[PDB]
Amino acid sequence: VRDAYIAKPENCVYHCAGNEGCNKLCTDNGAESGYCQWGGRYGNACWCIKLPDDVPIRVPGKCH
Repeated sequence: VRDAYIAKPENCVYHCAGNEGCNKLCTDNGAESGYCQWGGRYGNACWCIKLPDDVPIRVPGKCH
């Protein structure tokens, strides 16, 4: 498991403006919880806690 920004294809974070949406997005994908991280390195985006190793995460680079 890992704490990181969950990504959708291809290497794209989920923009957010509220913790609830991230919490639901993260837990729907196996994480224990999530919240919206403001002003991070990938903008305001969903951060998941204990996201499974098999769920993609945002890595350095662009979203495409």
